[PDB]
Amino acid sequence: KIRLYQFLLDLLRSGDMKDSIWWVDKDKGTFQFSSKHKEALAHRWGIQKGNRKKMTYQKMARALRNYGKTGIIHKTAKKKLTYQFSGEVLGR
DNA sequence: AATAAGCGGAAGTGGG
DNA sequence: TCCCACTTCCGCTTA
Ligand code: NA
Repeated sequence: KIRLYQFLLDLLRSGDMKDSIWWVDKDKGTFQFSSKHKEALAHRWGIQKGNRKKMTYQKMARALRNYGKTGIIHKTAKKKLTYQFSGEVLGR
């Protein structure tokens, strides 16, 4: 099954949910979710995974928090809804 | 207060 | 057995 970081990188590459997520500085791997439209993207993540419950942005961000300990995706301090893929993730 | 978001421990579920 | 990669639940904190 696809991993969350790959789902997000794939969305950013395809542009299929451009009103829910976008690059801020793609060379640095920084991206941001839409305050008003992030739930639609969270719903899609849960459906792609086949999870029992409806996925929410909060539960998705809880998963993203675990990536911050390992560095796969860092949450930018002093900003809202803004994250940064590691260099390794961006290399493919 | 209402709303939004951050924070994160702990326990539950998948698939090895 | 026991870790993976989240998911779900709960509650406190900050804005
Ligand atoms: Na536990």
